[PDB]
Amino acid sequence: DLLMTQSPHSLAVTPGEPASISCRSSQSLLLGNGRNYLDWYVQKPGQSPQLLIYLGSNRASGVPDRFSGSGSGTYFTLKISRVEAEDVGFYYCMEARQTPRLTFGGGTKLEIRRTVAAPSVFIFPPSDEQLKSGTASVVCLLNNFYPREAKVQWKVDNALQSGNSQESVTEQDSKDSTYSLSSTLTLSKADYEKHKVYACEVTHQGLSSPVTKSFNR
Amino acid sequence: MTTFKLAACVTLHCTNVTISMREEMKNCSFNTTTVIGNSTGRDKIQKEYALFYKLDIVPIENTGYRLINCQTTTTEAVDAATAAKVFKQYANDNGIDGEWTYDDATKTFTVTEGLEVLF
Amino acid sequence: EVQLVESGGKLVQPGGSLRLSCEASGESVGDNDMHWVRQVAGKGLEWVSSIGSSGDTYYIDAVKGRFTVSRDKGRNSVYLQMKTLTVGDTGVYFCVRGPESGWFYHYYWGLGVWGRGTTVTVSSASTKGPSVFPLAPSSTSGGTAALGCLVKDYFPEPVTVSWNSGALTSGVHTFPAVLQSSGLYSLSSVVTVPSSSLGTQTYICNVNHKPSNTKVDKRVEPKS
Ligand SMILES: *[C@@H]1O[C@H](CO)[C@@H](O[C@@H]2O[C@H](CO)[C@@H](O[C@@H]3O[C@H](CO[C@H]4O[C@H](CO[C@H]5O[C@H](CO)[C@@H](O)[C@H](O)[C@@H]5O)[C@@H](O)[C@H](O[C@H]5O[C@H](CO)[C@@H](O)[C@H](O)[C@@H]5O)[C@@H]4O)[C@@H](O)[C@H](O[C@H]4O[C@H](CO)[C@@H](O)[C@H](O)[C@@H]4O)[C@@H]3O)[C@H](O)[C@H]2NC(C)=O)[C@H](O)[C@H]1NC(C)=O
Ligand SMILES: *[C@@H]1O[C@H](CO)[C@@H](O[C@@H]2O[C@H](CO)[C@@H](O[C@@H]3O[C@H](CO[C@H]4O[C@H](CO[C@H]5O[C@H](CO)[C@@H](O)[C@H](O)[C@@H]5O)[C@@H](O)[C@H](O[C@H]5O[C@H](CO)[C@@H](O)[C@H](O)[C@@H]5O)[C@@H]4O)[C@@H](O)[C@H](O[C@H]4O[C@H](CO)[C@@H](O)[C@H](O)[C@@H]4O)[C@@H]3O)[C@H](O)[C@H]2NC(C)=O)[C@H](O)[C@H]1NC(C)=O
Ligand SMILES: *[C@@H]1O[C@H](CO)[C@@H](O[C@@H]2O[C@H](CO)[C@@H](O[C@@H]3O[C@H](CO[C@H]4O[C@H](CO)[C@@H](O)[C@H](O)[C@@H]4O)[C@@H](O)[C@H](O[C@H]4O[C@H](CO)[C@@H](O)[C@H](O)[C@@H]4O)[C@@H]3O)[C@H](O)[C@H]2NC(C)=O)[C@H](O)[C@H]1NC(C)=O
Ligand SMILES: *[C@@H]1O[C@H](CO)[C@@H](O)[C@H](O)[C@H]1NC(C)=O
Repeated sequence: DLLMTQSPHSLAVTPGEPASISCRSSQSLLLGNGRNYLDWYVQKPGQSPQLLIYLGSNRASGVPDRFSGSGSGTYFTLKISRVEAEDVGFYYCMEARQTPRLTFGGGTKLEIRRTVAAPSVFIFPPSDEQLKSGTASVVCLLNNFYPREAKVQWKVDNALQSGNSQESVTEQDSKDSTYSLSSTLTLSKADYEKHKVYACEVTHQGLSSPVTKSFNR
Repeated sequence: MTTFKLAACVTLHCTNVTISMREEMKNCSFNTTTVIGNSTGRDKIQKEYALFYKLDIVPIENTGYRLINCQTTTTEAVDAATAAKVFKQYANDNGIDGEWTYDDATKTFTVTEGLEVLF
Repeated sequence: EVQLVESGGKLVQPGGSLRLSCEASGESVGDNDMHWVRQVAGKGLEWVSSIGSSGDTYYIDAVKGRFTVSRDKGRNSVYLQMKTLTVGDTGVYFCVRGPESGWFYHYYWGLGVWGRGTTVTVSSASTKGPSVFPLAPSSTSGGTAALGCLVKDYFPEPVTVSWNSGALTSGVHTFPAVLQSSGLYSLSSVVTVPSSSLGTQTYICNVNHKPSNTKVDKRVEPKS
């Protein structure tokens, strides 16, 4: 069948500066009417996709002139002349030459760059209420930091943990451009009551050295 | 009094023919409906396409094409200002609205419809 | 103004069947191509199927012979009957209004209208309501204090979390759900507030997991 290849998978841009994304088709999309059947769509966090460009180079209704599309045949490019915070999200190209059959590109993640922000670290022990039910979850929170890369290591009585924690990271805050991340260490009630000192150790670019939070059971 | 004309043309959306050579014909869509004159009420609009030649087709320079000879209809008035009111009223009674243009060199009111009502 | 509402998505055993719906409000879509496109983990898009105005249908090879699409112009709706479902069919399904069938060579304006989507989960796991535990403010300071609530061991998606019945949105971070090794989901919802308001403001996290008919209001108060 037909294949649509987008590049890059993701990029981070400083506000005010341009961005360029590339969609390449395995087969030509030019039809006898001399128009190229290639569209560009955007999907913002928590929303359904919405059309940006139709028929290769034509801006859709309501789209400002900062967005422009170019290219022909088998190679197309979407360019944003000046990136704003509101442009963060996922961008997909789509072929319609086989209408009613369609094929979407893999998509490209558009993130917004800002100054480095150190995370605010908090630690929450398990509640007695959860302990009743035989389980104990310890949560380590990294709040409003940038960039997103950060390593969280769990240590129980100074013993490094592995395989018993899971992390979840928010999408970039489309207003302050920061991230938040949670690391959850899950233990059984007995195991939790076998040890005393619990700590999460955070390594991030914005910190001059790793920060350790802890408590005693 | 002078005699004025009213050409009622339909807006055609023409494109190059697809892969198939005679490459001076055209592929062209337009809109059409059909109503009943005394009951009125209006009805759903069907679309349709057909093929013509570059000769029968004249575009308005914007890329809206039209026929070279449309449905004319004439009257007799003093100046252009009166035939304007008369012809516009006529078009509002017989369901014609669109691209109004007045060629004085021929005393013609070309109105492009983009639709084709029938009775 | 057209509005699309998909429905019918739910948890179904592998090999089972399920019927999806797309309801159109505000206009007739009878002469339009209608498309079904799925998305896994709110990321990536895959066109799945489509039906034309005249009832002609189109499918990808991976679902050919197993999925069947239909429509009801009197009801202004489209339907997707799925049988012998597999785990590879899990995902969110959107219904999209396309151009008028057969006229794309003259009039094409893109895919304008999308539905809200309906969630499909193919698994032999049982529906399970979550346990909600308070993440109470701790001796978590620095002018600003953080508190939250934990939604643990539920299945399937989705779960919705508001704070004070939706009145609190500033400083709220609701994390994406993470699949645990057990096969159940878990996520946390956190909020940062002025440290001075901990004594005077009530903080209640509102969790709704309708697949299990679970509505939970959790009071969050200081521990010591
Ligand atoms: C001049 O331009 C015109 C365009 O106006 C063009 O005619 C159209 O050309 C396109 C492209 O070839 C055709 O589009 C194909 O449609 C296939 C499905 O067609 C079904 O639906 C059509 C649209 O439905 C309208 O009409 C029906 C009435 O039939 C009505 O109920 C609907 O509500 C709607 O108004 C329909 O026309 C079409 O009819 C066929 O079958 C009936 C029998 O049922 C017969 O009466 C017709 O004569 C005709 O044979 C049918 O019902 C679609 O599958 C196809 O795409 C497939 O093939 C491509 C090829 O690669 C694949 O990529 C794709 O994935 C699919 O597998 C394609 O999209 C359109 O049908 C033509 N006719 C129209 C619009 O009326 C002319 O050819 C142009 N001429 C020149 C010289 O350029
Ligand atoms: C025969 O009749 C039809 C029906 O009237 C007519 O079709 C119109 O054709 C003109 C051009 O020929 C179109 O004008 C273009 O519109 C583009 C936007 O189209 C999209 O958005 C439309 C907006 O409708 C929304 O808003 C209204 C207002 O409140 C609301 O009522 C609606 O419900 C809706 O919410 C939308 O209607 C339209 O839908 C068409 O396309 C989809 C997808 O193919 C399909 O599902 C529909 O059935 C329908 O076919 C579509 O979603 C706009 O981007 C475009 O702008 C470019 O061109 C202009 C100049 O042409 C430039 O100035 C501009 O800068 C851009 O370059 C242009 O404005 C109009 O939208 C069509 N309307 C419809 C309903 O189809 C045919 O033209 C008629 N034929 C003839 C020969 O006259
Ligand atoms: C000028 O005015 C005359 C009447 O004064 C019109 O003649 C009428 O034409 C209309 C439209 O064709 C007729 O209305 C249609 O009636 C059909 C049933 O007709 C039977 O029942 C009536 C009432 O008892 C009898 O008078 C008649 O003789 C028949 O026995 C309906 O089935 C029609 O609805 C269906 O078709 C229309 C067609 O557009 C669709 O739009 C509808 O959605 C529906 O599918 C329609 O209602 C009316 O009956 C006629 N009158 C008489 C006395 O015969 C002329 O048509 C009008 N001018 C023009 C140009 O037509
Ligand atoms: C259509 O064909 C004519 C000649 O027949 C040519 O001048 C024109 O450039 C063609 N249009 C497109 C879009 O290829």
